[PDB]
Amino acid sequence: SLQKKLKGTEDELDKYSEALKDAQEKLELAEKKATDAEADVASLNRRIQLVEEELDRAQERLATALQKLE
Amino acid sequence: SLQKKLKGTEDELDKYSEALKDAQEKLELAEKKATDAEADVASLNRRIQLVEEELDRAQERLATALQKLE
Amino acid sequence: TTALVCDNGSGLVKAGFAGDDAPRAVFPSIVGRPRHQGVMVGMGQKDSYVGDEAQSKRGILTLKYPIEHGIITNWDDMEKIWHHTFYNELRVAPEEHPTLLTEAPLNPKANREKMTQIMFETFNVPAMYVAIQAVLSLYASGRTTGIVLDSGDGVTHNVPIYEGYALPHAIMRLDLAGRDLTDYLMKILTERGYSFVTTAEREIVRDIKEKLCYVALDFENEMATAASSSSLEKSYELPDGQVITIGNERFRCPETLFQPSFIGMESAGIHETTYNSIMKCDIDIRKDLYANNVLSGGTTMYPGIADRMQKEITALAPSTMKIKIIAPPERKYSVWIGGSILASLSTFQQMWISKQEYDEAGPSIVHRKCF
Ligand SMILES: Nc1ncnc2c1ncn2[C@@H]1O[C@H](COP(=O)(O)OP(=O)(O)O)[C@@H](O)[C@H]1O
Ligand SMILES: [Mg+2]
Repeated sequence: SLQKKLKGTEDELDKYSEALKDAQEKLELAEKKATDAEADVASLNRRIQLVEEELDRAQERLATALQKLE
Repeated sequence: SLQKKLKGTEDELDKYSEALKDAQEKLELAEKKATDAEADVASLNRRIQLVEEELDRAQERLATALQKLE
Repeated sequence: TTALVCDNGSGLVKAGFAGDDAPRAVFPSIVGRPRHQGVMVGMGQKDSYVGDEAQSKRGILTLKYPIEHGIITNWDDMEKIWHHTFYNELRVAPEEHPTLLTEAPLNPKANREKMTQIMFETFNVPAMYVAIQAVLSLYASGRTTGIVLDSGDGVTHNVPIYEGYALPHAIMRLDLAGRDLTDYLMKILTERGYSFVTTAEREIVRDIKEKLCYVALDFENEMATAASSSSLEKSYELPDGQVITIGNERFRCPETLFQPSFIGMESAGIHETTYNSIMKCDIDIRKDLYANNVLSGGTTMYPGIADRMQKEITALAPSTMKIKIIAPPERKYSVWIGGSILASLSTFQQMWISKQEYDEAGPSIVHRKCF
């Protein structure tokens, strides 16, 4: 009577262990992707400020050149 | 006899079930973090390329104004 | 005493006391009734389910929206929702609490008249007032000028304001909103093989749209990219399993706001209506309207909406003008925060509609000196 229940419990335990291993693999992949995205966004946000200041200086020089032209 | 084996099997099943539940919870947490990071980095990719193009046309306008002023 | 601020809105009711920072109670404006017979005896279930409680028993209910586009089409259900809000959620008697209600622009006068009649006679509020959504959103944003865009679930309207002076002749109202987006998402999901018809599955489609959809900066480029790569697919879990996948439909549904021709509407996108509303104003106030473009409402919560809006407006506006878009994180609750700010002002204490004053002036008092 109890042998079938024991076999089912063993099978579901094996399935749970396989699901746990798959979950660990997916978690590791997601963490690696998140770290890569964080590094990329850090570089992007540290170079966008330089781009913004460059364009601001360019437009200020444009304005003063236009004034002198007038 | 068999009763202790079944009790141990049930205890192990509960322990691995709790571990599996924690594994999922951490999996959705990491997935949400990765998705948020990816969305942010893509949005500011679009922002940084548009800003760079703005800088490019600003430089072109400045050069044209400089030669006109000369 | 203290003032009570309510916001019927459309599809979501958010109410709370004046002077607070966030609404105390938020729940959908849904009333449901059981369409089956029921076999258990002695259960004693009530006739109708209202508010968030009806969402927990969605499987045996039919859901009806008393508000279609700003206007109220069913009044018994609206009274039920108001009673629920006043009693079950806040547990406050409205006999000693002034109520500030919120109304969209360009609406029939009968709506305001019946709203005030129900508030004064059915609930016996000591005083009340009706205010426009856009003005209160501007209050919450901290600005004093700037054209504001409010896109909720029922209606989308633009109200330009300069130095505290509204411009009624430049107010544009469009009926394209979140509900039409959900309907188009239903119409487009059938292409892949997923069919949603029942009103209970309307909430499932709405949840998919809220949690998965995003706005594409370029439409043709994104369509070309998704036609080759498989990086845009994301999976969703239905309430019973049966995981589904969605591809192009991720960004095609929000594109209806910029391409109303998808659902057959004649009007143009919000990016063009905003520019037209700005151009309908004078020539000396356009700088501040360009530089103080305010967005609020639930439908505005799409990721990437601000970038696309700014790109389109800059493509339309002159290259000299600086284009800025204000998208605060708490866009959805902007109207309620503005209402809480307004109802707490000292100078607002003499702009209420009193009980005896309403009795003397009749239901049509709303359009008089007291607004
Ligand atoms: N995070 C979100 N992403 C996308 N859409 C959302 C989000 N939150 C809410 N919405 C949409 O906004 C609508 C709610 O708008 P709401 O603020 O109630 O407008 P109103 O106050 O005019 O009734 C919902 O129908 C929903 O589709
Ligand atoms: Mg609203």
